[PDB]
Amino acid sequence: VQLVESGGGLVQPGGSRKLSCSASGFAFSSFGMHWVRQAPEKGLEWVAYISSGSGTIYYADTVKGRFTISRDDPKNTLFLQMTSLRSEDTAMYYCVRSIYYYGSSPFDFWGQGTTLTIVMTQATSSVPVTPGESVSISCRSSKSLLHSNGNTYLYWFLQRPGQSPQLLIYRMSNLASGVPDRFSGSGSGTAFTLTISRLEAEDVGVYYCMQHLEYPLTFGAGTKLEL
Amino acid sequence: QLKMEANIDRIKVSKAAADLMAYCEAHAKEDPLLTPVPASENPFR
Amino acid sequence: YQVITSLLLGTLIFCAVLGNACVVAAIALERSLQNVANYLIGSLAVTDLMVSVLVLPMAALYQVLNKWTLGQVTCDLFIALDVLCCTSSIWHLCAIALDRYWAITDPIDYVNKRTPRRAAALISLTWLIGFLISIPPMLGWRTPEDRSDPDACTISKDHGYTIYSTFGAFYIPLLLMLVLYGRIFRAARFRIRKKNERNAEAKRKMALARERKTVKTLGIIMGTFILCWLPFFIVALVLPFCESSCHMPTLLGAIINWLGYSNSLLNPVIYAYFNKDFQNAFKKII
Amino acid sequence: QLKNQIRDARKACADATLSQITNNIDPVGRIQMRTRRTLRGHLAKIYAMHWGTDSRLLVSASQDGKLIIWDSYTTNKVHAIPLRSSWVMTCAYAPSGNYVACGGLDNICSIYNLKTREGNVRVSRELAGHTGYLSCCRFLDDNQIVTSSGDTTCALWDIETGQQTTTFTGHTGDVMSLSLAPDTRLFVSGACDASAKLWDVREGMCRQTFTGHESDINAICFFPNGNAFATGSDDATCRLFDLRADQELMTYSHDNIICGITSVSFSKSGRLLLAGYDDFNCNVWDALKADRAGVLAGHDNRVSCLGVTDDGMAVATGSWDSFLKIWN
Amino acid sequence: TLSAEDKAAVERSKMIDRNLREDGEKAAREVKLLLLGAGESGKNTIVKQMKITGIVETHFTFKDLHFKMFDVGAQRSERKKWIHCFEGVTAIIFCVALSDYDLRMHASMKLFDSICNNKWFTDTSIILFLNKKDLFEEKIKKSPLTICYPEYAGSNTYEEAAAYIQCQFEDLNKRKDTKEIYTHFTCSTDTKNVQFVFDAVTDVIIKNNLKDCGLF
Ligand SMILES: CNC[C@@H]1OCCc2ccsc21
Repeated sequence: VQLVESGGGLVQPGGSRKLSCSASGFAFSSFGMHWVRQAPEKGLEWVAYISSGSGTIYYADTVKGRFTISRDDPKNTLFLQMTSLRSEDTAMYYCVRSIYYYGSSPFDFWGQGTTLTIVMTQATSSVPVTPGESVSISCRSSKSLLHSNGNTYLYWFLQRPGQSPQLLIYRMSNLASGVPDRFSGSGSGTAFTLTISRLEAEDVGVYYCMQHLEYPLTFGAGTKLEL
Repeated sequence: QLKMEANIDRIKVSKAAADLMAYCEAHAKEDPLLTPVPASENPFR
Repeated sequence: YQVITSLLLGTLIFCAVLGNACVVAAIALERSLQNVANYLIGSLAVTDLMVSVLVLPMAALYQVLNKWTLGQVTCDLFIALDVLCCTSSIWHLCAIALDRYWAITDPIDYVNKRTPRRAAALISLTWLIGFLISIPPMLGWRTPEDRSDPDACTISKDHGYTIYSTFGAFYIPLLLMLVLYGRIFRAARFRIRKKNERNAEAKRKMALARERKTVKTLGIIMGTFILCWLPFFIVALVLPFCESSCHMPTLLGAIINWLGYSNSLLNPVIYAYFNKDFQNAFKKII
Repeated sequence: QLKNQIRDARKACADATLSQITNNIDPVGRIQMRTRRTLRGHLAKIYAMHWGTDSRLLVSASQDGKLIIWDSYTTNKVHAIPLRSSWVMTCAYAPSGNYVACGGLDNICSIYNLKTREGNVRVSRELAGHTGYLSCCRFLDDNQIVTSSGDTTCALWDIETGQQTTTFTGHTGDVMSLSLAPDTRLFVSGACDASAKLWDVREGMCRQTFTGHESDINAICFFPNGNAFATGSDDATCRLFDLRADQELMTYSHDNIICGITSVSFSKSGRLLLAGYDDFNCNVWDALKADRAGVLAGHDNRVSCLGVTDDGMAVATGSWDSFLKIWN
Repeated sequence: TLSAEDKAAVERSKMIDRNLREDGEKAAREVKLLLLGAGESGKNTIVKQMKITGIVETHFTFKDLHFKMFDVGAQRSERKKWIHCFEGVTAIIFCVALSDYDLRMHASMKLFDSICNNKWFTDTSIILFLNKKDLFEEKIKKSPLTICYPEYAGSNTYEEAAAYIQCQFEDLNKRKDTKEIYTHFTCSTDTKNVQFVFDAVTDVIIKNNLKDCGLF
């Protein structure tokens, strides 16, 4: 399955630009839709969300109204209406897919991204690694993420340098599919860490720790790993 | 055909019944349908 | 003396509220009673309870107390609710007749396109007619005659109003029901007409049964709807004209204007308490 | 001729009834089984259901051309799988939570992949090898599927090959039910001849025959210990049989019930079993005391299928009214 | 429960319900017909003229009315365990070949009686058909008919014989106040066979609709 997006470029401040993400190989009419933006030097920042058939549409505080959203089931074409851009709106807008029910794998498959020009904090920005050793990264949350249903709305994301990120562990205790089946995590309320067992090649990247308990969809400050 | 089923290992029903009763009495503590579990730990509430 | 009138009126109001509530309760708690016809019957039942609760007790007060002692605004409220509820309780009968006629005259409509939107359209239309009839007295057209004296909570006696209301509220439904149920009668008569000797004998006796049952049903519906109103409207149409029957007996007028209310009690019986599906549902839920 | 000797051995090996042993055991009294939720999505009558492996999901397949996947805790519908043939009489949930298979009057029971990179359910392998309708096609592994047909033959398959590796024969009538042992090593089935035969998967031929009914059978289940099973037919007679002793143990019947059965199941420890009768009621019976533990109302037409999760938290019953009630 | 996960979950459940409701509405403006009969009674010719690996399906269109005919003869199984799927069908089309009286038609009689008086098919009207009247004509003018059943003595006229066949077929149903049967003669080449089914279906719909109003 493939997801491709367009609409990027340069627009003068105060202008308007239309953003799209073409669909192929799947049913857009049965999937949600989300948008996450990342600064060229910062972490991710969520934008909006659309349920199936645009039944529900939320936004963040800073994007409430000024960036409206839509969808097109018959044509499988995505729309992002934008106007009056400023300097702080430039980021990598990532065509992110997801589904929501028991057994879900939200944020599983990601698009390439577009080039257009509860507080969560991560302990350490950068940690060197060496092959064959074991290194762990910890994540701390201001408020307990355990909800009444027992589902810990914690996710860890890894982005290979220069490539779209993947889902690695969702719910802080369940392992995503397609992973090398080595990573693991454990902890308790607001006390969590990611344990890498027998680190190997091609594991250099950036790990992201985001909340989903409430709905501001705020991410961590970033975690860099280098050889 | 009929011969192979005709010659089978057969036991008395007594120890079979004893086995069923033993398993039933050992796990009778774990029939959430049977023993009324307090509502603090049933997620259908 | 007054105690007997009070108890009788209380019994009637209790019966009205009970029947109109039970019908809606039975319809609203089952899934086998939610087709278009039964929606129409239930909506008619709901308008009946409105009339009962909001109008019957005040009218009983006006009767036993023998005067009006509530004020001009209250009198206008009462007369208004009376007109609207009793005029939307009439036209639902002709709406139901129209439904049955469209069911019998062309099956292709009955299968290919029949959505529960039609019930809503018809109910809205009937309440629209009620709204149209009851507003003119409030807007104007009221006589400047004195009404502050006790027991003056009567209805305007303008000739033009008392002819326009009478036609547009009772007589047009009479013709509509006459014509539509006559055509249904003709079709239903056509279908029945259109060793082996015993087969013929069975055919004849079956036909004799089915040519009598239709007469009975159509007769009972027509007879109730005409007998429970027409005397009141002919009375209300003759007296304002040429001061006819100057010594009009008010004791008879009591029955004349009690038939219109009694239609509320009578209506649910013929339309709802005969359908086999309602009988079975009532047996089930009880 | 050997039948007489087998019957003589059967009557020689049986000496006592379970009632004698239970007579020293007091019953567990009355338990209050109250509904918790109600599932309302189906229009036509429903025909099957299969509990998940994590005690939270189930599927049900109906005649309106749809089979549907629920979340049992919040009553949220998650999957709607459109069909090809409006005649569907069976359904199954894979133990690994990956596949669902269903099939009816057309001589097939298809295969659906749930966890797909596509993101939508597709048909993978159309298994066409019978000359009759399929009453039940369960799952052994993620790669071996066992089908039972109205063709008077139970067929063990292999999804990737597409062709049946083994075939089972031996029923004069047509089988309508099939059940698996916990160890995935044996399985049993029964047919309209009122006989149930213990089928082996290793060598592919039956071992023993179980009789005692006089009508067609409707559903069966193993005892959770992996040694016994109980059966249900249209004669209002649930019967209990075990692998080892090869005998009749307890007859589950009553004088005030005259309608048939449609599905059966056991509780976690096997203390009590279920039976959803034709009078649109269920009936919990003490599996040892052999007395009616309670009766469940809630439907109107007729029970079609029921089951209990692995952990014992829940039980869900289905009926021709197209309503699923979750009990506790 | 105030989290995006379960809000999205209930959103998806609501839309699944709405889609199912729309589909269930769409698939009800349609008349379903159970085409039943013996194997060599002339079903296939019926199929062709009407049109103008187990259960077989069929589709129509005729003056703004949609039919659906199933064929349940291809597979041989326990009929008692798959017949209840067919409740709510408007009419049953029973196809019979006339020529085969002397070749069987007794078995057709036994099948007709079994299918009409079903407890699950109590209130469904029956359309009948009679095929291959030509070869019936040649057979009756070549050979007598009493060999089929000696209890009948009468002329060798085709009219009397055909009338006796019709009466014998029609006298089987035990209940008549709710169920009525239509007959029809076909010579394997007719342009007036779809019209008979259209008229029978229309009559069925009308006689049912008049029942709930209290008339009929
Ligand atoms: C007695 N209630 C009915 C009321 O009586 C006055 C005239 C009129 C016209 C429509 S309804 C109505």
